[PDB]
Amino acid sequence: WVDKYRPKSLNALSHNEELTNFLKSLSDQPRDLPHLLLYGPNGTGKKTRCMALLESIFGPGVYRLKIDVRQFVTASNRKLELNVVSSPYHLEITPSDMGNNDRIVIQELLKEVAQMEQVDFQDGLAHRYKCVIINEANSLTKDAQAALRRTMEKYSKNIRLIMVCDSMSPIIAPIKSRCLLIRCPAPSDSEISTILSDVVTNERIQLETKDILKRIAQASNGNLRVSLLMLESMALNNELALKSSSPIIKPDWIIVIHKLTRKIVKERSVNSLIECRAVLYDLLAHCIPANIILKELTFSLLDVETLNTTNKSSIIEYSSVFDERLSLGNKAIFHLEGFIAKVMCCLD
Amino acid sequence: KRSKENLPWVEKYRPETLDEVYGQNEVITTVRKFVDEGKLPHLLFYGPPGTGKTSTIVALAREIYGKNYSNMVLELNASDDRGIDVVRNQIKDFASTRQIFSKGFKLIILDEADAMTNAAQNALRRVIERYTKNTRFCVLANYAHKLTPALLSRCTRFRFQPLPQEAIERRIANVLVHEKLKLSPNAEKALIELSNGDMRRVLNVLQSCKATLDNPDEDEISDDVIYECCGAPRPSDLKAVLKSILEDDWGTAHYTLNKVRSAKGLALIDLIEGIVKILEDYELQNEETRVHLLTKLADIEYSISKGGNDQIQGSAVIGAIKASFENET
Amino acid sequence: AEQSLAQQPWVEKYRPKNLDEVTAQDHAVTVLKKTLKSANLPHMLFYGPPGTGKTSTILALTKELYGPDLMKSRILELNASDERGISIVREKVKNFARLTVSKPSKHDLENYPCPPYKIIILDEADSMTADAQSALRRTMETYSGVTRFCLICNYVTRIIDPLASRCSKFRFKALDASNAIDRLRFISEQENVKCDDGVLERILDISAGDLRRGITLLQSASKGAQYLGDGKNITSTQVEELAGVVPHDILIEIVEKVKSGDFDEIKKYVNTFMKSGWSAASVVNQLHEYYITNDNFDTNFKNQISWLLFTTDSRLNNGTNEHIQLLNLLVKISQL
Amino acid sequence: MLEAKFEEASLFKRIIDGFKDCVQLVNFQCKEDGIIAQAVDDSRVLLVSLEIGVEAFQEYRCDHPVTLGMDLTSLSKILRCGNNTDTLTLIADNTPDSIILLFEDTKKDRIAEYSLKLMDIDADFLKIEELQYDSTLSLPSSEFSKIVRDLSQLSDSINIMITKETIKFVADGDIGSGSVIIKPFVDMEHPETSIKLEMDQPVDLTFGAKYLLDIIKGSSLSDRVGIRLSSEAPALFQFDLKSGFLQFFLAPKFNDE
Amino acid sequence: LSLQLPWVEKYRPQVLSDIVGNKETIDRLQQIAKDGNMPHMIISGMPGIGKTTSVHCLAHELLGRSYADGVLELNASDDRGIDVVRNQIKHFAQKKLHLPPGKHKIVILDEADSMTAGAQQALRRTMELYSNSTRFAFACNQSNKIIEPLQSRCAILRYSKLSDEDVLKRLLQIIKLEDVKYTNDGLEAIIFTAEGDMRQAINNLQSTVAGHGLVNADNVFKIVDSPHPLIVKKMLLASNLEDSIQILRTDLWKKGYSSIDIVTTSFRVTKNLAQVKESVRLEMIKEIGLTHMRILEGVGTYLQLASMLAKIHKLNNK
Ligand SMILES: Nc1ncnc2c1ncn2[C@@H]1O[C@H](COP(=O)(O)OP(=O)(O)OP(O)(O)=S)[C@@H](O)[C@H]1O
Ligand SMILES: Nc1ncnc2c1ncn2[C@@H]1O[C@H](COP(=O)(O)OP(=O)(O)OP(O)(O)=S)[C@@H](O)[C@H]1O
Ligand SMILES: Nc1ncnc2c1ncn2[C@@H]1O[C@H](COP(=O)(O)OP(=O)(O)OP(O)(O)=S)[C@@H](O)[C@H]1O
Ligand SMILES: Nc1ncnc2c1ncn2[C@@H]1O[C@H](COP(=O)(O)OP(=O)(O)O)[C@@H](O)[C@H]1O
Ligand SMILES: [Mg+2]
Ligand SMILES: [Mg+2]
Ligand SMILES: [Mg+2]
Repeated sequence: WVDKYRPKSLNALSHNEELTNFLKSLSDQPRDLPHLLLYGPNGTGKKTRCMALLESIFGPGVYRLKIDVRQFVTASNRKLELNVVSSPYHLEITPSDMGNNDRIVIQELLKEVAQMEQVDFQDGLAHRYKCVIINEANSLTKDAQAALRRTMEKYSKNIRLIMVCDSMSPIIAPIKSRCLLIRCPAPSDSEISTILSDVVTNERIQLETKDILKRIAQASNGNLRVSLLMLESMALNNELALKSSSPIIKPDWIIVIHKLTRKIVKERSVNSLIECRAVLYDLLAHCIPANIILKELTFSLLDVETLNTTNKSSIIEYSSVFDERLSLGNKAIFHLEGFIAKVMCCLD
Repeated sequence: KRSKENLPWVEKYRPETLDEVYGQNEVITTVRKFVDEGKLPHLLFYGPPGTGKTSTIVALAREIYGKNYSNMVLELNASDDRGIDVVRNQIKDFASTRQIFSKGFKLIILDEADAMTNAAQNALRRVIERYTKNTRFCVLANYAHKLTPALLSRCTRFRFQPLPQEAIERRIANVLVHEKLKLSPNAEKALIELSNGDMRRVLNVLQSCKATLDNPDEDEISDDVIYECCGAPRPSDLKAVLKSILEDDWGTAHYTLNKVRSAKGLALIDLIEGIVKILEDYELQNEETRVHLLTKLADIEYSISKGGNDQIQGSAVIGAIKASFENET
Repeated sequence: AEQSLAQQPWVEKYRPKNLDEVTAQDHAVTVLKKTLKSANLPHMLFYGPPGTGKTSTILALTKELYGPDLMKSRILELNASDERGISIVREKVKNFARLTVSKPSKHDLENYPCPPYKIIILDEADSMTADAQSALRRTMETYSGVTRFCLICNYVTRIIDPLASRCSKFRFKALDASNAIDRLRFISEQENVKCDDGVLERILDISAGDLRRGITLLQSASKGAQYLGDGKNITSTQVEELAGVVPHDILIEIVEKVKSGDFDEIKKYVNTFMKSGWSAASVVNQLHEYYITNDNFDTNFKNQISWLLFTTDSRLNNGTNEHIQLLNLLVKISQL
Repeated sequence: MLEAKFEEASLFKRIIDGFKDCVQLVNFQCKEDGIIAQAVDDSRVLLVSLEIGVEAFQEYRCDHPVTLGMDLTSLSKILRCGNNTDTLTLIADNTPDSIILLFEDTKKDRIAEYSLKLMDIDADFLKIEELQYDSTLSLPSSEFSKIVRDLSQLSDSINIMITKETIKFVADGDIGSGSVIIKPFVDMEHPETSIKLEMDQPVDLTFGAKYLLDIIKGSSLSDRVGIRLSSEAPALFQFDLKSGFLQFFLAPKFNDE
Repeated sequence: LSLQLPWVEKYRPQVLSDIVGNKETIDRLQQIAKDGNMPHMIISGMPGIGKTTSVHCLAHELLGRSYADGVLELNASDDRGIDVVRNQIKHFAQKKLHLPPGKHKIVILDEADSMTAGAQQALRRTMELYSNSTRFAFACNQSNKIIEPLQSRCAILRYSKLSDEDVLKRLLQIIKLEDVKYTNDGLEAIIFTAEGDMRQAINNLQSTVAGHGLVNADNVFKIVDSPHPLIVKKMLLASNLEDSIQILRTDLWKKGYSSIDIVTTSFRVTKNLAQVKESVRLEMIKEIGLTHMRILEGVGTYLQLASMLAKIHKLNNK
């Protein structure tokens, strides 16, 4: 299972030994740990390594978390509410929840936790800094990013900012500079296969040989969490018996995107474009990020073999163009429909 | 403690009267004849930043009433609230009553009225002409499109042309008279060309080169001191870089660019402008060259405005110049 | 105090405290030091690349001008956390500017030269709106005898045109391995870092136009070296491995795939490369460096590849997907 | 130095409450004669001028003339956080800096020392009240307040007309009009209810209603309001204090006709 | 210290005959004034043609001495919300006044395009019910901003721009009344720079007269600064890129014009460029808008306008 078998220290990380050694090096002198920024592919194991370093530098009681609710108010009467995952040694925020009010949340909560200090008994007040974890920092707004970058050096003996994000590109240069940059490479096939082997020997699933885990690792593209989840779903559907002949369970949206690519490559007409717009509406309406839709659609289109070199080249060019346009707009369908129309005009 | 010598040169040399406002002769003369004849209609000053608008209107307010101008003259700059609820109460009450000290027409100076909402200007549109025989309005602005056409029509338009070379030279001479200092002729030409009409940049870089002398009483401000104070590229190495880009190959051109931009710590944004200004004089025997030469350079400048990289943009400038100087052959 | 400055990263541990420790911009610190003896301090506008010394030199100038006692009562600082809106810049900034300078104590008056004006510093003015900067104009203009403004920014274009004339401009030049190696040498000697002969040059070349990144890089390298306890020196490979710098061998492999290959092979290799964590900006920078510094290609290839790399960088700077942009760049550079 | 110890506490509060919401920034000049002040309205229409001698102060000590500029909002904030039973002392150092308001109770030791940072107001000290007025009058504050706040409900302008032994307040608006005509008469049993009038020329001139409603707020200080009117001159509304006086200089509204 | 009234106000017509605007509508208003049965009317047109002065002379001639109590004019300075239009306008509508037989009470709502829709909605019935005593008269600049019922109840009266003949006639009248030395070339230049604006023409006349005394082409072209949109229209129609660039440099940039104003004026000129086709107009507008977006981010140098002109020339030439 995903949540059950997870390392809870630095001596238990069983992949990317170089990154583990670097983390142990950063965990020797805690009082001199600068701000950290983890970047790498999705589902690489960034939050678990963060909470493992946090346990290595603090006591082992950092894993007991609790959710709290904080209510802020903007310039107007519109009251906003946020959830904070607090622990007696740190606090985790997801500022991406608020649409365009992140600048208020940051400049309020970070300042509040920076001014005062932490008191708790577990010799009444003397303690070290407090840690703030920021999930999905790549989605931060530019003004919120400026506020967060400025609330780093003013109060440095109290707050240590450990941010994590994939696709580090939407991070302004000052934040990229004033903090340490740690990369988290996806584990190799020989290591994710060992992870799966440990899971299958611990959960007692009936497998024939080691080729099933290899196929799972090859299908997951390197994503550890998705591989574990697909393995669990295969074990559930196959009734506690994994065999060499099992259909790889692709998520529903992957199958929808594949059917969309088939519809695109088969019929190049505006009548098909109407159904394409309908499918994109049904996909976006069910909480799917438009950039992920675009990436999957483009890669599945390049996967199509009946297209020559020039078609795939113009396709990747239009995809780069509409991906640039996607990060500068709000109505994502307005760009997705245009990209589909462009690929239809390109194919014929 | 506090005295006139502590103020920066931007404000220390503020023109007290209209006689100390050079350059805009054709507007100062008309304004002086206005105040002499006795008639002064609603004025609208429109000019680039740092030309003399606020100084001219303050000198006019001093000349009309007296040495105490901010007594019976109202002044609404961008620091005060100028909503519709303000033009309703405050401006109307000021324009509907008499003065407290003397018997004359009242003056209202709406400085930087381009930062007013459309509703505020529409409300002012009628109060500006309902009370004419008692008050006069003076609208100062830099962007003549923010004002509605109605308010723009009711006021006499006076444009403040950028300061020509002679006016800035006279002002430099007057400043060098009061402050013990010496300035070179070629340094004067470089300062004039760097001014771009801005009278404030002149005094700023002048104070800078005076401070960077270590003895501002004997040594003269050469062109190198001025070029160093603002970090602007000298025409010499600028033309050298342009020639090396146009003639030499790729490796040595990139090498000389990285050597010139690292000898004094220049910026690519200034090198682009300098190369454009130097190269606008060439006689290209085709129209397709200049089109690309401008388009690619403008794209690179807009990308620099966001600060993506530092060397990729330099090689992009080199490539744009080289590819544009290819349809000629 | 001293134990407090010991318990903080090297960025804040070696932040310059006076106008003499900032050894990067000799053109501006000269004016700022000459201002000390005089009293005509103009409205300042520091602008330049990130991590250069602006916020670290304005504080040093303030400390040297007023002193640790009057500093907390004679300056106002609006950097990013305060609500800098039109209403705030109309009310609070104006109230503090149109305010009487405090009485300097005999100790401060005797030791530090106290000028007859306060200081309002608006740090990172590129985040303010246009109306706020427009309102700042006359507020900074009329109270010029008791208040002087100091703006700081990374992009001068973001500031409106009128404020670009009132303030005196000061461009902070970038920090390469030529005029910033002395500070890094001094810090490495003060921290007893067993550096190699020319690793500092590589550290400064990695942090193009930035020093704070180089400082934290050296700190992390020294920490990783001390963890092992071997006491040996740090190599250039050791520091470039953790600086995000992509290894040279896999870069040569990338170039070999570009020199010849169909769409499918390049796509597969790009996917395999993106499987690992590599910042697309660094990969684009290294590809550009390798292709430009080379002399094996033709000018008709060099101009096109420069334009393509510039377009890819402009795309990546808007916070887009790294995988799609890198794949498009590699396909377009292979098309030539 | 400057030390001004009042006899009571609510005296300065009631004094400031006269022009609380009428002016924003004032500048007190303290000399050996007493505290003087004059401040212009935001719209530059009326001017408040206050003079308080050394009679209302329990103790007064001022060596050289000092000027102290300050806003009225923060001053009212400081006066509100003081209990009305203490003793108030204004304190200023050698050079003009943050003024020190000190509240000291008379029974228990309660030292409330508040500071107020001065504003840098341009010292354009004005000299009015030397102009010979055409008409002078004096009448109880209650009657003036009643008349003005009754006429303010019908219009925004009020025409005052002083004719031969006649005072006329005329309000003309949209829903209707109103005219209050009074005559000078003096009583022996009640010398405070008498209305006095000394004229040289009949004077007819208009004012706004908002400024009159803001001026009549000062009726809580005295009971006999004096009104001095003159053509081409600001109308003088004077309230006589026990030590000095508070005078509003209002600007008349001209007529297009 | 006496300040003489401006030539725009000192010579403001107080008689409906002195209006030199559209002859047909002015004659209609004249006949209505001589008769008295004035119906609700909306007057709209270009800024500075004489709408407000026309309706004011109409009211003064219709009510004469009763103008003090018969007319209730509400401008943009006065409040025009729902509260006032429901209370004060209604109370003035039912105000019993004994006027001459063929006369009526008039309500002058100037700048009608600035009122809220709810105000006009509430005003509909208040105007329709008391037609026997109240005759509203709206005077705005954009008739589209008025709601449909209010506009339909009243009789619309459009106003066109003043032709050069009317402007020259009024200018000659002013010169004859003011005893000023003038030449034909100066008056033609004033009319050309007036872009059909009576107030602007009179203001420029007074300016040049007080500035130089003699109204000649040199003086006006010296201190009137010939209109902006014409230079921009001339710039966008050059044959080669070099001529358009030289025009932009000498006439626009060197004379101290902000880049944002040049971009906005070029957009507005291309909006009404009837010479070139539709697709080329749309593409030019798209490129001008791209340049506008680039200007609004702060970067507004000469290079951006030069590249904009280069793109327009590349588009129009192929
Ligand atoms: N014509 C001029 N002659 C002499 N000095 C001038 C002139 N114009 C500007 N200056 C100098 O520039 C300073 C500021 O000029 P201002 O008139 O205040 O600028 P401005 O016209 O208000 O333009 P803005 O408001 O920044 S858009 C003055 O105090 C002078 O030192
Ligand atoms: N010129 C310099 N001289 C010495 N140390 C410097 C210099 N510039 C940067 N540093 C070091 O780098 C740290 C960061 O410098 P800062 O001035 O705070 O950065 P910055 O100029 O504010 O860049 P920003 O905030 O992104 S615009 C300092 O505390 C020093 O340790
Ligand atoms: N036809 C005209 N004949 C004579 N003078 C005119 C004429 N039209 C306008 N004027 C002059 O213009 C001024 C009055 O114009 P207005 O009525 O204010 O213009 P408008 O029609 O109201 O347009 P607005 O309100 O400014 S948008 C006076 O100075 C008149 O002398
Ligand atoms: N060293 C490891 N050993 C076993 N499982 C691991 C290891 N690293 C990561 N995982 C798996 O990764 C999953 C959590 O992924 P997560 O950290 O949420 O991804 P992301 O870093 O994108 O947030 C856990 O279920 C855990 O089983
Ligand atoms: Mg100005
Ligand atoms: Mg900074
Ligand atoms: Mg009108």
